[PDB]
Amino acid sequence: KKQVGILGGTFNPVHLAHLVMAEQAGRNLGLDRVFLMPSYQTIDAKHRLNMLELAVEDNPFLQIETIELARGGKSYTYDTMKELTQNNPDTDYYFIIGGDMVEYLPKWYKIDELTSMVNFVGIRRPGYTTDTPYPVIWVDVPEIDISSTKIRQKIKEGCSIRYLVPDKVIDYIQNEGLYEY
Amino acid sequence: KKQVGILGGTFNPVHLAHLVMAEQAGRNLGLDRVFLMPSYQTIDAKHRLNMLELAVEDNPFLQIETIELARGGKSYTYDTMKELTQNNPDTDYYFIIGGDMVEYLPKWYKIDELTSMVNFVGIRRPGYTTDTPYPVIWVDVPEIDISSTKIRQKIKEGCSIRYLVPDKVIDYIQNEGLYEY
Ligand SMILES: Nc1ncnc2[nH]cnc12
Ligand SMILES: Nc1ncnc2[nH]cnc12
Ligand SMILES: [Mg+2]
Ligand SMILES: [Mg+2]
Repeated sequence: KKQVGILGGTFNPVHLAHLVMAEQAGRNLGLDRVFLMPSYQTIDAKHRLNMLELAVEDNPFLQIETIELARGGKSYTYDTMKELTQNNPDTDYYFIIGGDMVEYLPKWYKIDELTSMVNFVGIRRPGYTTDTPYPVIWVDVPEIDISSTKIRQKIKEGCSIRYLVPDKVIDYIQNEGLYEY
Repeated sequence: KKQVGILGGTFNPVHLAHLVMAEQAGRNLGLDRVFLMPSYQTIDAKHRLNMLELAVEDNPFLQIETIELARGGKSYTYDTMKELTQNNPDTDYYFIIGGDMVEYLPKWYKIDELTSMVNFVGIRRPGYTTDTPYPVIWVDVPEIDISSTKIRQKIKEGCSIRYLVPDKVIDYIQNEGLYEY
């Protein structure tokens, strides 16, 4: 009986806050490992995946779940977790979301069933409340106020992203000429 | 005429927020480089300095200013900047502080003279105001809610510090058996 975390996102590009959130939530709960799960869709997914793999490269605790990139199309989270739980029927999944996202959990397709499928884990964040419907358990993570949009904006404006983004990922962005449009 | 940033702290231990604050403040202002300036004083300074040098190792933009470790004793910031400006009379110093510290600027010894010596740079932070006496100019930095005390507490409790602290610094802490008391 495995316990596995999932951190979803576009990861466009992956950055330090993704790594801290995944490692801290998983390690604090004592999960076996945490997967960063890129969503489908504008740069090609191969790039997002290469950067993701570079970012988690040296750390067996963090891995990449690619099922959403392969299946494409609709991708409601319920459908994804339904495939993952059928593939891994003895795995307890811990679906990690930022405290800010916990509010929109009603907008989630078949959130009813989804909460019976997986364990939602909220990341306590300043400003947003620790209250919600649905069974969410919470974990404390140092606030890291970085977002992929912020990074892309900094790249577009020609500002530094060092330490906000892993060195191997910065090198890839520059080698492939990403985000400078 | 050089423009040089200074980021003071105990750095006990150095961590990701120190590196982001220093790099972002310096790069956003277009400074020539930024020095992390460890204060005097309980682990020996050699350790704090070794970790600092490991942390900035691969980045010519960030350096370590050791004058406070060498002079010891009182160490009012005014005295330190007085020595540094006499040593480097054509350098304009930019003294970087967190937005939270800008409030206590009156508690600073000879803050009057100190503001004529250097340029204070405040780091805009959530919660704390962008108002103050004294001539402070401000720079935006992604909020990174890490502190040396937090890290030490995590080490003492046996929690993960990966990504919160550079890999070379984690290795040193573990190699020297620091902070696990
Ligand atoms: N929801 C998200 N997906 C991918 N990257 C992010 N960075 C910040 N938020 C993100
Ligand atoms: N004032 C400070 N000095 C050294 N390390 C810190 N980490 C957070 N705040 C610090
Ligand atoms: Mg299984
Ligand atoms: Mg000079």
